[PDB]
Amino acid sequence: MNVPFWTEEHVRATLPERDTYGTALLLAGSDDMPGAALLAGLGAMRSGLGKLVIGTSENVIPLIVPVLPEATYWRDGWKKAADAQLEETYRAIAIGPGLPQTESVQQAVDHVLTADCPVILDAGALAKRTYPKREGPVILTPHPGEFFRMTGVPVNELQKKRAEYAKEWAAQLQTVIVLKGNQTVIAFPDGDCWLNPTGNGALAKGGTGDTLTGMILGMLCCHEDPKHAVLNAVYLHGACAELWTDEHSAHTLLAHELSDILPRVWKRFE
Amino acid sequence: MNVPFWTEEHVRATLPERDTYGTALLLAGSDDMPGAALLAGLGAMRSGLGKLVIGTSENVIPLIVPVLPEATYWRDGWKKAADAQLEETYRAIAIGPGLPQTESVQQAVDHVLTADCPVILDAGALAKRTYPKREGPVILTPHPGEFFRMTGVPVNELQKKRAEYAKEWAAQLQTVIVLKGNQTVIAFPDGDCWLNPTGNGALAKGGTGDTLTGMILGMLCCHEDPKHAVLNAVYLHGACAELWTDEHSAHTLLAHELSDILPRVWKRFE
Amino acid sequence: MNVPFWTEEHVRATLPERDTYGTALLLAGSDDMPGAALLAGLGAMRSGLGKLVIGTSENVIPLIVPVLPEATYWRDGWKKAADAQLEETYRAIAIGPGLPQTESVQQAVDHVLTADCPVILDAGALAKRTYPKREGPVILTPHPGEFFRMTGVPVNELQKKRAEYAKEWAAQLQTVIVLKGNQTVIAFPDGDCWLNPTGNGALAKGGTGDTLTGMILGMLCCHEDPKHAVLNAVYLHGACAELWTDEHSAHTLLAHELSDILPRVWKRFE
Amino acid sequence: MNVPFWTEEHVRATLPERDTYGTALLLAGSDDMPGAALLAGLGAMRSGLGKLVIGTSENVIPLIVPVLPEATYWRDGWKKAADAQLEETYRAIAIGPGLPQTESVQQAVDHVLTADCPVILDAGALAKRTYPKREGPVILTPHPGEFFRMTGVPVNELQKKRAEYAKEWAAQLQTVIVLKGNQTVIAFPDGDCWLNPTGNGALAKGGTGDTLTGMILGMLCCHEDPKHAVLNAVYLHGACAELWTDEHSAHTLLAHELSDILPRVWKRFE
Repeated sequence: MNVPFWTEEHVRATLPERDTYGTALLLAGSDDMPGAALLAGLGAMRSGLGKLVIGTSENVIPLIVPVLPEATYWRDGWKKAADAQLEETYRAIAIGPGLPQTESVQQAVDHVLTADCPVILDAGALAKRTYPKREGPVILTPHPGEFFRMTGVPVNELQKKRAEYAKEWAAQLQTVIVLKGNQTVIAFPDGDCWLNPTGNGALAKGGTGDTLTGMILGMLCCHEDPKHAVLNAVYLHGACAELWTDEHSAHTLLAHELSDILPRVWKRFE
Repeated sequence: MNVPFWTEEHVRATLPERDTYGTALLLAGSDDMPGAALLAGLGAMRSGLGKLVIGTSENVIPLIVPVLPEATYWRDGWKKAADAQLEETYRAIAIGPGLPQTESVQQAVDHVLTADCPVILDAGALAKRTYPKREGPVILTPHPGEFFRMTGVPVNELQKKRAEYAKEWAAQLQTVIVLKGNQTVIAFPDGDCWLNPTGNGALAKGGTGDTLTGMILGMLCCHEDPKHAVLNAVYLHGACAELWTDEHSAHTLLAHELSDILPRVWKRFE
Repeated sequence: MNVPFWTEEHVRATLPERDTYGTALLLAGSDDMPGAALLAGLGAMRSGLGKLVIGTSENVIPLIVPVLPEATYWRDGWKKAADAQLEETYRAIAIGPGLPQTESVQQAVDHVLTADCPVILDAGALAKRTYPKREGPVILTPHPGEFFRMTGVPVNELQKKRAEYAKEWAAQLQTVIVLKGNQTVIAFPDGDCWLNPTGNGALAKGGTGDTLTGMILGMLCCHEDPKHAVLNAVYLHGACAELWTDEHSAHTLLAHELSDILPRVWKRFE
Repeated sequence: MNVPFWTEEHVRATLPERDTYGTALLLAGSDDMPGAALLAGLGAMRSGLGKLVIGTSENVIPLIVPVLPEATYWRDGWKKAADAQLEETYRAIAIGPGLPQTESVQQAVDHVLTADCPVILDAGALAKRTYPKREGPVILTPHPGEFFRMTGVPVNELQKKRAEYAKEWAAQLQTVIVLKGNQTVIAFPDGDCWLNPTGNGALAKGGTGDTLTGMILGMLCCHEDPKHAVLNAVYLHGACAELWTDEHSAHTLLAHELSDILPRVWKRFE
């Protein structure tokens, strides 16, 4: 379909200066899958927000603090979000990393969507469903298996026509779809669509998607244009893996290290 | 008002040699806001004290130890301080980071103020109130929103005349006021007033104020002149952010890293 | 016996490219010996797997997360494995590091062996026993004392004829035996046998065997040939200690650092 | 008294090669003072032992594991040692860092002294007492205030004649005394006495003594001559502070960093 790449030149032209930067909400991490909250939290705080509130399970909080003492907490927030509309205003919200694929998580999604801000759905928050007309984009970040869960398009078919399917479903759902893989597709509901040119096989390991979700969350808080936030996050996330492989084997990357590398990588694009 | 900058030359002339160094008390961190205690604790121990006692909530202690095993503890100290005068002597005391804005915290402030040492109030310990005549300076570290809470001066007005307001209120309250922002103002109750020339937008993220409070606390323990301690802490805290941005994006700094950078930055001024 | 060395040339010829990478199961760590799970987990995730599930004791989970937030968990998995066959499919399984030498651990071994994948037994999972005919190699990683436990060959005798004993018992048991020591022996049940040429005395400290077990586990997930996975893991584990001693005393290595060094060492062999 | 310095030439001549290395027991860390166990544990494992068992309070264990996953544990060991003789054999034992100054700690000291190995007493294990004739040296590591507690020699008097007092009391008690300060004195019960030439004011902060105790413990496990172990530990501990101050301010060192620096410093003396 000749989908263009979001190139270095586009990144440089669109990344913000740091001369407020928003407050983000991260609804992530469960007793059974705690690490996703730390990964997404580090990605978000590394990515230019002003404040982060992590609504994680109570028993997950103590696992984050020593690594990310800059985050604050909404105790059992992802569970509380199932029961009522948020009362605080956030610049952007992410939900899903480390959450189970349950109806209660979808109830929290429904409540989060009544806020007027960009919302990211990932992992356990991804389901076959439709989305309400609202202010603010909804950004879905499926791996191909999650895309199958969302759409019924089998993975072996999806992978032959990734951009065509991503574009079709972004239009049908009226959501942004970041369809992960080699050459991640970023499809917008208005029909714009891009391929990401960065990254390598070092990213094909658990946790790298949690880091990406956090990076998007933070970038939404420092870019005025949420489209550029999404594109720049996907781009820089892959550029971190590429920097890693200059001196380290691609087999050996741990996701949290992408966050650790981002400071230097981002500097290069300023 | 032509407020002078506290310059490199002033810093070099006033930083102490390490040829006792005091015991500090840090009353910080609550179950709901734990990270502030780790941030302020690292800042304090990095800043030239001899010993640190952290009076944090019992459930916060285990979150600090693996990162800062050099600190010792007064279990639930900030809560116990509400009920009685301190029995141990400290070289300096800080109260507030990660504490709620409650009457019980003000009761602890009242008790801490009966000690004969410099005392720093930050975050939850900042309120609209007056201060008793005592030995030792009281040092307030408000962001503009906290200054509004203290004084009723709205933020949009404050920000047009920052040094004039800081100076006026330092005189009226007879406290030191470190009014944070770009060009942080350091106003003394005797009418001396300075602007800080260091820092950048990397500091505009949660946790950097907790780190600063700790840095002031530690510097009070190694400088004979508490005025120089405050000025040097504010200066070096900003100089750490500047060093960071040489090779890292200003969007990507985490507060704890200021503490990690301070060793090298301080060396340059010796 | 003229056993050949698995040399650099063999390593280079056999290490995989990262152009799925498997899901591994690690059954390790107990309340009394928790650290082995973190060591083996880091080794495994550093070594090219796609996903890691750690079946550790419930109280050990929170000790791993802040260091390795990329792992997921099967709560009390090593204990649950005593009662039933695994229902999920894994590319490879390791059992033993930090587990007690008990009958219940052997019950878990028996159940794990009904899976169709390579299985590694280490530490508490090593016992005097025989092994069922199955699909997938069984890989034993004894120190000489554990070899004595397995075979009744006293250590002072073993150490005079290490490769002869390792070869004899690999044949008799029909298992791979990685007999650790200076010049670790890798003996296969088909009679192939190699010596490892890398390593030094820095490895003669607690925890380095836990790291090795993890490294083998991960390498089994990215090599098509499990024999090459075992050989390359033993080789690279020793090569990490050698890199360490270039600028650091051999007395001072901590096992987890082998995992930290592996990224750079592996790169050199690509 | 013309006490000689233990110089670089002596260190080089006496440090061991790493071509067993012993199992050490560390009885340290209490709920109220947990960090000392992590500091002493890191120092010990960094210092050439083969295995470390940490007998700390149950609630302190989880605080050590993520930082030092190579250690194993004797749960509530320092408390259990009050009730009975040790049943396991250790190459060396340390007791005291982070322990209260109580009779129960002295009961544990009494029991530990029935073992046939070098024993180090520090911090809460230091008291006014005498010592039984035994195999293995007893090594006391007092700061001047602890020396006052041990002997009744006031600090202001002690500090005028440090080596004379240390020598006199080492002879009277028949213990090694490492009397800390600038120019730490190492006095042996046979009348040998040395001054340490390394170190600086960076060491005058909480936790550095816990690190030293651990370093001595580990060095006792890799030196055949326990006198050289003590001397080399004190020397290298100070040499780590000196390396630190080359690029970092002496005000800013954290004790755990001495352990982190030791690998490189030790290499220089090989």
